[PDB]
Amino acid sequence: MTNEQVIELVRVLLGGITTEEISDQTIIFFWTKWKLTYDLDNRPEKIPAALYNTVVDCVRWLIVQEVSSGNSSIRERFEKIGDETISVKSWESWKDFLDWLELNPDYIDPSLAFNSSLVIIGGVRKDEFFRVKNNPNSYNGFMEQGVYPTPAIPKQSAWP
Amino acid sequence: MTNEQVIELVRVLLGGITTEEISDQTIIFFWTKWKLTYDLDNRPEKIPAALYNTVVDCVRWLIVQEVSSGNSSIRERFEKIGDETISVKSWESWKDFLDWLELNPDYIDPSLAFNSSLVIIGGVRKDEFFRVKNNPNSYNGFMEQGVYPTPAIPKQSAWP
Amino acid sequence: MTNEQVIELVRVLLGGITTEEISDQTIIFFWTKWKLTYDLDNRPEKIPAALYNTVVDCVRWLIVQEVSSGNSSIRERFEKIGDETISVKSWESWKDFLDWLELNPDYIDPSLAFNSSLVIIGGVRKDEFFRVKNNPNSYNGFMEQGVYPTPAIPKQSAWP
Amino acid sequence: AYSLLSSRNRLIPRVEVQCRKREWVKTDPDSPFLNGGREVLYTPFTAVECTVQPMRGKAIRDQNNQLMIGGEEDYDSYTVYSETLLFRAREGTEHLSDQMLLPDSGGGQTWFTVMKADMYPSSGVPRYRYYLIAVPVGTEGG
Amino acid sequence: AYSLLSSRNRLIPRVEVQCRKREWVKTDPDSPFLNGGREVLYTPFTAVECTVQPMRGKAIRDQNNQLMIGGEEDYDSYTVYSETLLFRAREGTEHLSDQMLLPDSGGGQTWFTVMKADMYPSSGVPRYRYYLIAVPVGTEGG
Amino acid sequence: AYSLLSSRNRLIPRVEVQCRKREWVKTDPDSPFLNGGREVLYTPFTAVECTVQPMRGKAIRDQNNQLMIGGEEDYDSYTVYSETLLFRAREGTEHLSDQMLLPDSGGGQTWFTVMKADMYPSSGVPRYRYYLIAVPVGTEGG
Repeated sequence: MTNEQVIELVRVLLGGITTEEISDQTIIFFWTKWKLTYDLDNRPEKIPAALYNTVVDCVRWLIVQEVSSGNSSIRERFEKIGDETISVKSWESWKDFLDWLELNPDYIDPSLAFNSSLVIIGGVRKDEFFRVKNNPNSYNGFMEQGVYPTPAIPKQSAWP
Repeated sequence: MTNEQVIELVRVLLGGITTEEISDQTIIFFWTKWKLTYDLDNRPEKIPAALYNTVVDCVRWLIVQEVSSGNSSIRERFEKIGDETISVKSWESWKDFLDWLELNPDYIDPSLAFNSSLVIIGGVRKDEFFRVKNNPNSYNGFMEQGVYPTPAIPKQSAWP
Repeated sequence: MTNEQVIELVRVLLGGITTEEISDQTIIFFWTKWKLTYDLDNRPEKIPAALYNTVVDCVRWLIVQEVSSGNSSIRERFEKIGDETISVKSWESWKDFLDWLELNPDYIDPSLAFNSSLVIIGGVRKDEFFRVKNNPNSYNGFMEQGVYPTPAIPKQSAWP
Repeated sequence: AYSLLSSRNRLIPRVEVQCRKREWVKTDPDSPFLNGGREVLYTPFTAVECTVQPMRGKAIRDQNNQLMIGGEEDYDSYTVYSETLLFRAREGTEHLSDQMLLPDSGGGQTWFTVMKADMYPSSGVPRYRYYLIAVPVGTEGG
Repeated sequence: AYSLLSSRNRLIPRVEVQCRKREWVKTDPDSPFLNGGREVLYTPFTAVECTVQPMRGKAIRDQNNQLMIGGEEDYDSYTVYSETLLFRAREGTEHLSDQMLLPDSGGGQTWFTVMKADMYPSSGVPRYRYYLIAVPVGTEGG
Repeated sequence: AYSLLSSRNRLIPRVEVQCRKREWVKTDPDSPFLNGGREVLYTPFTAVECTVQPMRGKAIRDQNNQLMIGGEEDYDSYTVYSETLLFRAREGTEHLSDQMLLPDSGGGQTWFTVMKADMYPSSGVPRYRYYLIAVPVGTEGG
């Protein structure tokens, strides 16, 4: 993806967010950070992964933007300069959205292979059995040397 | 990293915090603290580590800035010098952000190797098994001398 | 550390606290107290320890400063001398900060060796085993004399 | 000291208005009078932010068009809250009262002359209240 | 800026009313007077939505039928809130005050002449308040 | 007895003001009159802490600049809350009313003369209210 498409895509995904709420320079800053770490030009397979992380970081910057200003710590207002009176009572709204977004990554890109390896059962596949068995660093139960080593007990996991 | 980029990077990460809220002097003070403890010039492998501690320390100084002033202990205000009336009601917001930031270090630098060694199981690796076994200071169960020492029981952990 | 650096360091750590909130004389009073007890001039290894305790004592003096005055026991105010009305409703804020500070001593000095000996397991080190075994004052299970003493039971913990 | 009122509001909209200072001068060379042929000198300026409101009642002297023996004359007034300092006339001097341009009931724009200014010297915050009366139609006031 | 007041209400019913603009013209060919034989020209129109309310007190000048040496004369008035702009008379011109037709205490319908118009130039929302007086019975006002 | 009001406030800012006492004396050696050539003697002092506020209405006599047949005269007034005792004039004596210096609508500073003083003898706390009127421009009052 080029530098101009990312701002176009992020703004649409964030419900048409405006420039003052989030500048185009900040989006490039997070976009560039994941470009150098994932060398997207070298391997184009990380386009969905780099795109998903970029949006999440932008939401994080939005939350901290409410902080460091007076918006986060106020929950009341009252103006009265005569006959005009106004009283109203997004920091908390951005919170659960970030939690919700991390649970539905398909909203960004459906090809993220999300939710595929929840349950793992060991010893029910030949591919997984031999990979563990043939690992030279593996130490299993058949290596119990006891008091002092004896040649009756194997020193390697793999079968001869 | 040089003395000027740290301020530029910190402000962007903190959502464009202003100069009056945190001076550039205080940022250097915490930046210099970790430079001498991690000799960044001698070993550049600690650039992410020094950067992470610098940002966290700045947030800590921000929290104590609300304390030691009237901002922390007040939760109401009311002004009236005639017809003008105003009533409104960051110490609490900066608290949870520090807790959140301590749980998401990837927001600062993805290369921090966060969350990699949660679960440890002993005796399932040859590298770790021999490290403990060959340790001259190790004392294991096969050394139970009893009432008085006997030459039938080893005095060293490593096998001959 | 000299007498002038400590005030400079404490004020920065406390978020730029002012002179009226805490005088420079009180800081010296607590600084001097830990100097004579830890003879910093004799052993410069206690610079972090004396510095950490000095800041904690200052926070304690800040809490008791809210007490012994009207600030602690009031939670309302109302002034009305005509058209000017003001109504607002740090003793409790300094409380949890002292609790928080005692849990994060690295904020003062990272070289305090904090959080290093939480879990202790006995009998798994030769250094710890022989120190207890060779202690002349130690009394273990192999000394059970029973009804009256007999020469079949050792009177010293260390092996011959 | 006051803190909240020492800063600009953030709920009620405020606007800026234009104003102009006023002096006077004698022109006749031989007339023995201080009046002479009076002239007024102007120097424009603006108010930082202001709020305009109309009179609250319906008293006969506060109505807009008034019936006189000549014809249906015109009248307007306002109450203004502002953070700029405006001055009335001072005696034994050549300074006149400040004026500021505001919309009227006839759809046009006309000059209003400051008549009453309220200040709170002991409070400190720079917030003022003014009362204004529209200049007679066809003239520049006095 | 104001948002809620910048939109039409949805709880209190509002109605539209009819109005008419007014000018005047000289007809006499030889009379040297600006008056001449005065005539008034009308151009009708309507107000988008309005609310009509009566005077609140019972003062002697606000009563409907009044006893004069000739006979029991007639009088009526109202206070109107509207989102249409109506203008009063302006001097040195040929424009007169707008009028609008409303029901009266006698069961009929008569024209009311705008006398006082209130505006808030610094707020922005187009909401106005007017004060109206019924035209004398048997004439078209002035 | 009152406790809270018997102590200085800690929310609303208060300021100190300057004042001056006033007597009078006869100067003419041969004139048979008590007036003679009257003179006033002053002795300055200050008020511990005070609050100044302006008149609340817009009545014609409370406006700042007033139109008279001579020229646009000047007028100002205030209401003051203070913890210092100030005295009015007393008859059959040579004492006059105290005065105190405050800012005016023209940007300068002028003397105000005490006209009404309010006290609560049965309460005990020393809190007073005063009403002041600016001295005529170009003179020192009476």
